[PDB]
Amino acid sequence: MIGLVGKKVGMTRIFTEDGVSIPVTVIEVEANRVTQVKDLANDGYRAIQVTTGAKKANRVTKPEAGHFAKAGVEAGRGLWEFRLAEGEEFTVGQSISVELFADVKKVDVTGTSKGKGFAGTVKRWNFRTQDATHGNSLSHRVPGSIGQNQTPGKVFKGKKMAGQMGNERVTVQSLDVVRVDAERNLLLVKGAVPGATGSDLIVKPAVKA
Amino acid sequence: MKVRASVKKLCRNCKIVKRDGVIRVICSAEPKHKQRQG
Amino acid sequence: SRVAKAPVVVPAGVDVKINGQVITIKGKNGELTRTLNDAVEVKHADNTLTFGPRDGYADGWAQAGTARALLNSMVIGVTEGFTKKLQLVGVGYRAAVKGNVINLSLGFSHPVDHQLPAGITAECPTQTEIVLKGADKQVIGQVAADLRAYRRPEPYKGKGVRYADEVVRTKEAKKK
Amino acid sequence: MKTFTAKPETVKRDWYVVDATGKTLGRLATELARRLRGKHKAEYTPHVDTGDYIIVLNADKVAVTGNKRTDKVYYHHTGHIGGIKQATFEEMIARRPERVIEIAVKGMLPKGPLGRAMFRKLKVYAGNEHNHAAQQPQVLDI
RNA sequence: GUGAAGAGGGAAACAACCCAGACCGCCAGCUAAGGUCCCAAAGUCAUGGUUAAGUGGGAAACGAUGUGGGAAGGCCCAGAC
RNA sequence: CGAUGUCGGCUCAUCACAUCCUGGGGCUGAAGUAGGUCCCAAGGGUAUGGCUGUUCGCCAUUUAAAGUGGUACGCGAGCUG
RNA sequence: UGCUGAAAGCAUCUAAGCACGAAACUUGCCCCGAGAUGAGUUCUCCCUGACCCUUUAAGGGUCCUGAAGGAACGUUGAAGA
Repeated sequence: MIGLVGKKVGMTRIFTEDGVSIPVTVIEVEANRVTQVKDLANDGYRAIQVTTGAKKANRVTKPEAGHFAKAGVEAGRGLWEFRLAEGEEFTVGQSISVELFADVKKVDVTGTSKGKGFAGTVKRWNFRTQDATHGNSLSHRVPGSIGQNQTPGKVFKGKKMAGQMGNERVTVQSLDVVRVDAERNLLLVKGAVPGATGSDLIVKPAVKA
Repeated sequence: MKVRASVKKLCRNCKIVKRDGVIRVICSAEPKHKQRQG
Repeated sequence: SRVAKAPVVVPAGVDVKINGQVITIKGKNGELTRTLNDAVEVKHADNTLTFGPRDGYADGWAQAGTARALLNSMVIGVTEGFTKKLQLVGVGYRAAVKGNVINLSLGFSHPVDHQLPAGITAECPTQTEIVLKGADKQVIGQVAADLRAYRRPEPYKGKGVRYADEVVRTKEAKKK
Repeated sequence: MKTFTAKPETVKRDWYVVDATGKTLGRLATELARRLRGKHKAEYTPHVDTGDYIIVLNADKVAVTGNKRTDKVYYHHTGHIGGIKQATFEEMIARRPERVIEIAVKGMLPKGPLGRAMFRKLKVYAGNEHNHAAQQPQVLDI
């Protein structure tokens, strides 16, 4: 399933006559250019190569510019090859936008997680702290639940440590479509989207039945 | 049902049958006496 | 190992054609069966059959004692086939045939809606009788054993799919 | 005089192929390992390479004795908490038939990397053909 | 009796148990226990019987027409399961 | 004997199955709703307070389970006294 | 849960021959992942050079000419000890 690459902006409310204000996450679409169209020549597969919107491209390298010359005359953002499924997906006719959401009402959104620095355990991993009461000092928030006794000898991922977390691929599947307008190029969903304003938000309709 | 650990040949309508490595009780007159293993 | 001695006997309505391991048999049940004598060898005498062991295959008369039954079951299979014995009990319960798809209503959320194997027909002469049609004695018994397994017969109600048999598994009530 | 001490400049490479039709896995894998080690060419040294390159023509044509398709459990583990991962010939042969002999020789070859030095000379294929017609592998018998 | 104060080959392990006693060198051979599938060297050993349990290579009551070989007993060619 | 600091608690799980809740099959003196209760299985799931150092035992109130157990009878270069 | 069926006329899910199926599980989804040394694929971009010496089938020197690109050095941040 092709992703539409919507970018993060913010949340709004939209109301109904029963006074319910209906908070919804906002995404404004610009859609794909389509820049290769692969069919059969490499490993029998079909793939679109989408390219999103436009960019200033003020310092691009020749390895990028020689590809922009065969893609068109205006330089887009990203790449995303997007492999197509047999009898399920097509590249033929007009290129597609928000008609992906005309009857499918659950979606998935890939993005990039925020940087947690030290990360730790008692916030990120739902662990309890030690209390500063009863004359207790020196170890209140310091991790140390790592063994017994000599029996463990090797460590599994149910044990948690400090170290850099964030700045990698993260995906959410909690989102429900509340309003779509193809003439306003607008998608409104219930629930929140990961990471920072701008970014990418790859956004595609759900494949779970 | 039960398995217990041993089987008896208590009536004439019971014959006791070994199928696919296991011995079992079946009685067409009384399902109360179904038993596995022996 | 006594049954490999048997003459088997065949009706006039079968011509019994043979070439090496391949036996070709046909009759008025719409079937043209090609069955194999690969591990054992059979000899025909126009009305009777004799089986025996092959070179490089199992010794004695045991694997031959099975081969007679399968050939008899196919001589029957191509001439007239096998008779009905599967039944349904319960009011509003219904068996139905939708081409290669079968239906069985048992008071539940969906009517089975299952699709038949290769080489078998289903028929319902009344909504509580189930007949399976073909030439293979196995598929017409295997599909009945897969069909009877849906919800299984109820103890006091007696309801569900049953066989014609003098034994009773329906239970009677007790005083409290 | 001393017995033959091998120099690393002695090394030689030739290509072979063997048909798997109806053959029992262990009676093929043991014969394969003996030719893989180079016992027809060079011996009396683990200090120098002795092996020759050999193709198993079609892995889907292999068999096992009696009921042994259900035999063995192929246990392995390293971590991700407890639980031993198990396999069966009946689950390999319909997925990738090349796999059943790729695992078989691993107890027949010596030690650690000394057996791996011969495992680099092994090829297995499925589908009645291979990719090495330019190496001209010579046919083995029987 | 060995070991305590006796090394070596074997029982992959194992003072002692098995075998056998230690000067040193062998571009030697014959024997001991033990081994002869394969890491791992020497029988993919031969002959006959046993055997579906991977038992062999951890385990009892009991049960099944488990199953090889036998004799005595009943049922029996005028006739038996 | 040139020191594997003493009981329970908190933190923290993790393995077993003679399975507690979940599933699969069944007999019932199971007509139905409940109940009694035995094979098969380790994917997912199994309570807090009072006096009391006490976990526990007793009690109060709650469960789908508050299951029966192993972990130096799981707790100090981790804590309280 | 099993069908057709022998060895053991019958009987049998098994011997020859072939089916159903669990909250479990492989693919499917979501994320990682070719040091997968078995290191796979494909597209976009670039460079079209000589000489001296020697105990040299190899080293030590000099000059022409350095692409595509990368980094330092900066102004710092959605990234950070």
